[PDB]
Amino acid sequence: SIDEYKSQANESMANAWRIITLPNWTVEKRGTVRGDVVESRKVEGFGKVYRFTGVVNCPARFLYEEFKNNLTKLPEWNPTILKCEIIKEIGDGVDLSYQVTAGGGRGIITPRDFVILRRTALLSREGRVVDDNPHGYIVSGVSVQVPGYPPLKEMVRGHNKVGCWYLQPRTVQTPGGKIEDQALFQWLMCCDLKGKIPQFVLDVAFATVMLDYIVHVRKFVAEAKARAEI
Repeated sequence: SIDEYKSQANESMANAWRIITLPNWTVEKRGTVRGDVVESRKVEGFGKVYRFTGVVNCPARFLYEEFKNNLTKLPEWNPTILKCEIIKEIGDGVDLSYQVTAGGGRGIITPRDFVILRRTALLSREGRVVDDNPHGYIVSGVSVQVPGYPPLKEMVRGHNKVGCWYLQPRTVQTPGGKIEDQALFQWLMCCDLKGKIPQFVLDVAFATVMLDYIVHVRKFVAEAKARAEI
């Protein structure tokens, strides 16, 4: 039934918004760009969740549209994304997707495929879905079993317990006096790694996988600004 999936995605978006806005994180790794940090925390009945925080020089809305509507275009500008299909679109910004990723953590996170149920909504500062003027833009994700899209014997089927892109609009003033649209880019990740790989190893790998990803996001943004798309 469709509604079993609609409920799973709304529940997943709320879990993600609530988690990503929780206080008191543990800094795992810092990034090259001032402000970039991958933090972590223990979350009841999830485990050790991870969060990248960083500032992106583009309207939050624009990044939101790219994730929502151009998911299949991700492999073109992000080499860590091998494949991106939209399996089904099921209403209220909800959809199923099949994603294939490449290796990370210099050999720890092997190439994995994913069956993702997403929720796409504009959230208020209270976490209610609004139609305009939002505190942030959410693109949630959670792994689901979809018949016809089973695990391949030749690839690890990864499991996203909870995740999201949480993008907050930020109009800043530049050194040259100009007023411009920017975005607070937050990324939640709770990927269960099958087997018993000791936690200190995973902390380095997940943090690396995240900091590596943001290099391409900024390349996508810089190019989009040059083609005056933003």
